[PDB]
Amino acid sequence: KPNYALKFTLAGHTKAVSSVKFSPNGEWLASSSADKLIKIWGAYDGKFEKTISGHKLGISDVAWSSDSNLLVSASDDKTLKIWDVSSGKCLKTLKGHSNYVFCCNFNPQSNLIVSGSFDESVRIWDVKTGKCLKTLPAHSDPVSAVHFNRDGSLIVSSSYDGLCRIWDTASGQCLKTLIDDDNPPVSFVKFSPNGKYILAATLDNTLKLWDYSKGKCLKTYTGHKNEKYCIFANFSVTGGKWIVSGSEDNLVYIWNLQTKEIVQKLQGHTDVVISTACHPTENIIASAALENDKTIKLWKSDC
Amino acid sequence: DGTLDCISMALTCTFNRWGTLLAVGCNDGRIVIWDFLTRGIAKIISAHIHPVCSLCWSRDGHKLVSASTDNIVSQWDVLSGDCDQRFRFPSPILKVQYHPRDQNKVLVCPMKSAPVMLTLSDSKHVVLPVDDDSDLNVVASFDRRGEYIYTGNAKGKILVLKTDSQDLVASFRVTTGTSNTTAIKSIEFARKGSCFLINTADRIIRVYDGREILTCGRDGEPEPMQKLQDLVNRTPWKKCCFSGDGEYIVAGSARQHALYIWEKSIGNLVKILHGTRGELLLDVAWHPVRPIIASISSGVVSIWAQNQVENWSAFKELDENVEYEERESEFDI
Amino acid sequence: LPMPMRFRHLKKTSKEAVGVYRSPIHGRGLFCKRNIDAGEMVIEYAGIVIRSILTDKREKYYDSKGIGCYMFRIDDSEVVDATMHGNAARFINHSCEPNCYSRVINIDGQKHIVIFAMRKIYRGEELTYDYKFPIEDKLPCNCGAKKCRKFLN
Ligand SMILES: Nc1ncnc2c1ncn2[C@@H]1O[C@H](CSCC[C@H](N)C(=O)O)[C@@H](O)[C@H]1O
Ligand SMILES: Nc1ncnc2c1ncn2[C@@H]1O[C@H](CSCC[C@H](N)C(=O)O)[C@@H](O)[C@H]1O
Ligand SMILES: [Zn+2]
Ligand SMILES: [Zn+2]
Repeated sequence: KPNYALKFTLAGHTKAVSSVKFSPNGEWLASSSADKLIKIWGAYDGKFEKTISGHKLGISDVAWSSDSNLLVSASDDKTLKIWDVSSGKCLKTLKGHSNYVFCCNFNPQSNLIVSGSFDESVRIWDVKTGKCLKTLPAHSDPVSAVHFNRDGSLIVSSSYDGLCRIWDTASGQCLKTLIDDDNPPVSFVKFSPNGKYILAATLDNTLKLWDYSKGKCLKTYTGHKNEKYCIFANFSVTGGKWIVSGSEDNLVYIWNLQTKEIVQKLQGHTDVVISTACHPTENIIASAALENDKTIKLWKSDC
Repeated sequence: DGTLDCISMALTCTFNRWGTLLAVGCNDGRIVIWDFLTRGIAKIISAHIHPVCSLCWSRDGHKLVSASTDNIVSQWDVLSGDCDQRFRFPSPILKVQYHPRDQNKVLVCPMKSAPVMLTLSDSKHVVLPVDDDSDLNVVASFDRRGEYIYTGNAKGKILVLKTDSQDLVASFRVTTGTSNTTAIKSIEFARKGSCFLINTADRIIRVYDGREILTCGRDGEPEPMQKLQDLVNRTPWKKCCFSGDGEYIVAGSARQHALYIWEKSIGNLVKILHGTRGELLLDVAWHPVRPIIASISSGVVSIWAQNQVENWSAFKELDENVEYEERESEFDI
Repeated sequence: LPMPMRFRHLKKTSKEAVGVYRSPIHGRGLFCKRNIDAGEMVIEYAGIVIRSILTDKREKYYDSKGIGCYMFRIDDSEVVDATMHGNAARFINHSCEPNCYSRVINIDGQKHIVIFAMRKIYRGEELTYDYKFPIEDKLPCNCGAKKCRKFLN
C-alpha cells in the first residue's frame, strides 16, 4: 500500500483549476484553469516555470505532447490552442467547435488531436496544420472526456449523456457503445496503458474499469465522492498498481487496482480535489483542488 | 471516392511498410510523401529534374529508392531527403525494387538490358542471367521474403533464380493457350503467404503459388492458381496488385479507367470501381493493411476505402424480421 | 416481379439506398440516397415479430424501463416490435403528404411490413409515410406540408 506524503504545494491560478497533467518526461506539470491561464511548474520541486496565456475564455482541459514539446489547450472560448512548451508560442489556434471545448488529447504519435466540446460533437484535428479533419455527432450531451488508445487506432469518448463510445479513427466508425443498465453521467474516460481496458468515472461516486475485447465492466471502485464535476482518474503504475482519483470530499482517493480496495486517502486539500495527475516515472501525484482551495499538492510515496 | 488536391503531376506512388505514408512521384521530378492519418503531405524531396517512374520504400521505411526518366536512380532518407546514393545506366530503368529482407540490396529492371542487382554498401552489381539472350524486355521481382528472383521475358519465359547465386532454381514458359508466348507485362507477389500474379500481354492475369513452381522444377508445366480477365470487354491491365492480406486482386483498366476486383481462392470478381471517363489511368496500389486503394490517373490521385456496416448503424440492429420465440411460462406469473 | 424476388432485392439494396441524417422535420430521420421510383420497395420495418396479445406486456415493460415503444401493427394478430431489435426504418418521419406508404406482404408465410414509394422519390429527399395514428385527445406535426392536419391525431 502506498504512503504518499505531501512534498510540494502549488498555487497561483486566480480561478478554479480544471486540469493538471504531468509531462511525459516527468519534467513539468501543466495546470489549466478557468482564468484563461495555463501554468507550467517544475515537476519535482514545485518550481513555477511560467504562465502561458492567450486563450479568450476559461480553460477546461490541457494535454501534453508525447515528446514533451507541445501542449494542446481546450478552452471555453470554443477554441483549442497548440503551444510549444519551450517557447510558450501559440503555434496554432483551432477554431471550429461551435460551443465550449471541454477535453483534448493527442494521438500516441502526437501528430493528431481529438477534441470534445459542449456542441456534443467530437472533432478530429491535424497538428502540423491545425486543421479539423473529422467531426462527429458523437453524443446527445456535451462531451466530457476523449482519449486515444495505445496506438491511435481507437478513440474513446464520454459525455454527460452517460454513453461511452469507442470510435474508429481512420473512418470515424462508432465501434462500440458501453452501457451499464442505466444512464450514469460519465464525466471521464480513458484507455488502459495496455489498451486492453477502459477507466470511466460516472457522476455517482463510481469508477468502472471495462474490458474492451469483452465490452463489459471488469472492476468497480467506490468510496470517493463525485457527482457533479469532471474528476480525473489515473493509473498509478510507477509503484504498485493503483487507481488514483479525486473526490468531492476534499480527499485524494487511491484504490488498489486489482482488489479495488482503497489503499490510501491523501488529505490536505480544502476544496474538491478537481484534477489529478500521476507521474510517468516517479511515485509522484499532483492533486489540484477547486477555487475554495486553488492549490496543487505534490505527493510522493515510497512504493 | 476521395482525392487529394495538395499533390500535382502524380505519376507513381508506393505505400510504406505499414500503410501510413505514400511517396508519389511528380512530373517535375519531386517526391511528395503524403500522410494518410493527418491527410497531408509529410515531405517534399527534390529528387530529379526528370519525372520519377519507380519508387520503393525500405523495410525500416527510412530509405526510398527512386528512378528518374534520366536513367538516374537515387536512394533518399525519408527523414532528411538527401540523395544517399546515385547511379546511372544505359537502357533507361523500367523499375527498381529494394530487397525485402536486405535494404542494402536492390534489383533494377532496365529497359533494354537485363535486370541487375546492386548493393548500397558497395557500389557493385550482379547481372542476372537471361534465358533466350534476346528478350530485351524482362521484368523481375523478389519474392515475399527476397529469397528468389522471378524474371519474365517478352516471350512468356519465366525464370526463378536464387537471389544469392542467381542460379536457375525453376523455369517455365507461359502460354497463350494454343501454342504462343505473350509479353510478360509484370510480376507481382503477395506480402503475405506465397501466392503471386503475372500480368501478361494477353490481358489475362495468371495467379500461381511459388511453391508449385519450385516443385515444378526447371522447364515444367505449372498451372496457375487462377486465370483472371475481363471476358466482357477484353481490357488490358496497366497495373495490378494483390490485397494486403492476399485474398483480393485488383486490375486497372486504363482503356476505360476502371478497377476490377476479384478474389484469390474462388477468383470471382468482387466488384468494379469506375473513375472519370476522361482520366487516363496510370498507377494502382493497395493499402497493405487497409481496404484502401490508391489510384493515379492524369496526374491526380484518388482513394478508395471500404467501410463496415457501422458508423451509423450502431438498440440491437437487425436486418430481417424476427419471430418472437414464446416460452412455456411466457404467460405465467 | 415476384414479391419474394422483389423482397430479396429490397433487402440487398436497402443498406445503400437510404440513409439517416439530421432532419428539419425532427431530430434524425430517413433520407433518400438514390432516386427511388414509385411503388418500389423502399424499406422493411424489420424487427421482432410478435403476437398482439403480448404487445401490452412488452409496452408496460418498456413503460417500466422508460424506453420508447417501436411497434407497428402487422394485423389484428401480429406486430413488428422494433423497440429493442430493429433496423433503420425506425427513423422514418411522417408527413401529411407522404411519398411513401406502408403495405404488408406475405413471403413464404411470414408477413413483412414494407414501406414502398407513393411516387418517384429522388436523392436527398426525406422519407415519410402516413402513420395513420388514431385521433387522441394531441401531437403537433411539423411535416411542412400545406395539407398538414396540424396533428397526427
Ligand atoms: N413531424 C413531426 N412533428 C413533430 N414532432 C415530430 C415529428 N416527427 C418526429 N417528431 C418527434 O421526433 C421523435 C422521433 S423518435 C427520434 C428521436 C430523435 N429525433 C432522434 O433522432 O434521436 C418523436 O418522438 C416525435 O416526438
Ligand atoms: N408527424 C409527427 N408528429 C409527431 N411525431 C412524429 C410525427 N411523425 C413521426 N413522429 C415520431 O416518430 C416516432 C415513431 S416511428 C420513429 C421515426 C422517427 N422518424 C425517428 O427518427 O425515430 C414517434 O416517436 C414520433 O415521435
Ligand atoms: Zn405530416
Ligand atoms: Zn402533415
